[PDB]
Amino acid sequence: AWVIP
Amino acid sequence: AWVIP
Amino acid sequence: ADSCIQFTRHASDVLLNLNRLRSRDILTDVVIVVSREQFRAHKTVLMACSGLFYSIFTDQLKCNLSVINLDPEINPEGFCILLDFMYTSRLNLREGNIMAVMATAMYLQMEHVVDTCRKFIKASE
Amino acid sequence: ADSCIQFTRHASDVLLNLNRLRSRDILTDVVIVVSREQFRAHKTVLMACSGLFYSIFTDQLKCNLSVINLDPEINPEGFCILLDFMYTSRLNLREGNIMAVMATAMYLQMEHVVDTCRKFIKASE
Ligand SMILES: Cc1cc(C)n(-c2ncc(Cl)c(Nc3ccc4c(c3)n(CCC(C)(C)O)c(=O)n4C)n2)n1
Ligand SMILES: Cc1cc(C)n(-c2ncc(Cl)c(Nc3ccc4c(c3)n(CCC(C)(C)O)c(=O)n4C)n2)n1
Repeated sequence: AWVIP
Repeated sequence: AWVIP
Repeated sequence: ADSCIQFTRHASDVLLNLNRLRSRDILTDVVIVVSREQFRAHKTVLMACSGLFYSIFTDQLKCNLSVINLDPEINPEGFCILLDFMYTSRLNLREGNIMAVMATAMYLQMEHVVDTCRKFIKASE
Repeated sequence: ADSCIQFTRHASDVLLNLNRLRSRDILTDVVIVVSREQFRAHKTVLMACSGLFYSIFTDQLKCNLSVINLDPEINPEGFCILLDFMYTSRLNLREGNIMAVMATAMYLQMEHVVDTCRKFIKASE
């Protein structure tokens, strides 16, 4: 997996 | 886009 | 074959077009009912994202239903957040909705979402 | 909302599961006929990948057909290679099939595939 898009 | 996978 | 080339953005581009079909109500084939709140979707996308929907739509009797009623304990906002995640890869996780989102993802058998919810709750403890 | 998190591999994971449904013939809803060769698929995936299929299945009469016959000039192998690309992001482009693949992608209105075929042909000249 999870990221800041 | 296009790559060698 | 072993000699294939691959377009990196293809899968993301397909998912965006499936979400555009959902937004315009094009070829939607099921209504999911959550405590009298109704949500239109494509059975194939639901099956690809959820262990519960995979089991439902592979059943020889249930595969033919146009309406599916969820357990009355399920929160409509939690379901809405997960349906948006299915069609976009983006999860709107907030302090005020995390408990309802985790409970809904456990019921829907969405393993990656359950795991992330658990990690975000553990960090606040 | 502006505060969403994003799972990087989600779109690719969804496309793999849609290809698994195609392989097992689960919830396929159309047969594409190419010179007496038949191919089963999901209308939504075809529409997401092709300008021609988007136009066909948004038509108020054609949206209800379970069989679509392509122009007799279309090569079945070229169509097969493009259908596999739709469901996997991988294109099996070879010296022996590139002319048939490019002609089929032009007919199906698949812009990225046409562009790459043109570049690979220009390199051999
Ligand atoms: C060999 C094999 C293994 C799987 C999982 N297969 C499968 N095929 C087709 C579908 Cl539509 C599908 N459905 C599906 C089923 C169960 C799931 C699921 C999707 N998802 C979502 C997983 C991704 C997106 C990676 O998040 C869960 O979390 N579970 C438990 N699964 N086939
Ligand atoms: C605002 C807007 C713009 C588009 C393209 N929209 C669209 N919505 C839904 C669908 Cl199913 C869909 N279909 C579709 C239509 C035309 C296409 C196409 C997909 N594709 C495939 C493109 C990707 C995958 C990026 O390769 C082409 O090449 N053309 C010309 N398109 N909507």
